[PDB]
Amino acid sequence: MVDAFLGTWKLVDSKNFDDYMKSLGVGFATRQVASMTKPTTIIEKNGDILTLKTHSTFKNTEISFKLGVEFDETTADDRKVKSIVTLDGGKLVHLQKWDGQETTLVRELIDGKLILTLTHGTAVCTRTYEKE
Ligand SMILES: COc1ccc2c(c1)c(CC(=O)O)c(C)n2C(=O)c1ccc(Cl)cc1
Repeated sequence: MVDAFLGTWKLVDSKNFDDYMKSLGVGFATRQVASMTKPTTIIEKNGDILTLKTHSTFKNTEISFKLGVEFDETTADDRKVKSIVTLDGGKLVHLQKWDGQETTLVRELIDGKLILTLTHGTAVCTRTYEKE
């Protein structure tokens, strides 16, 4: 169920996040800081409204959305995008669109870990979170 995503998660592993951030035009100083951060992700629901918070020493974010209903988003890196989050093959798929560009933030559960795959063009980052 979507319910298995709910709770508090902490970053334990990251692969190619710098490449993903470069692909979005994030500056080197921000990449440095964001590269050494181990955020906490909190996923909550109220009926069919899901809230996803990420907290770190660098930045806090929060979005709320209904699955399958588009929303306007200002991203952590300050892009203004058109977004939708759906459930697809048991994965939470967040698609962001802006200026004819796209990025996906895909979350899936494997062996009790939450795996976040970030794709922007060629750049693919994988980040693993464990349950708190
Ligand atoms: C579209 O995708 C993004 C954007 C920003 C992100 C992340 C993923 C993740 C990935 C995650 O949630 O693990 C973290 C940690 N971000 C930051 O905090 C962040 C904030 C501001 C800037 Cl400028 C750059 C990075």
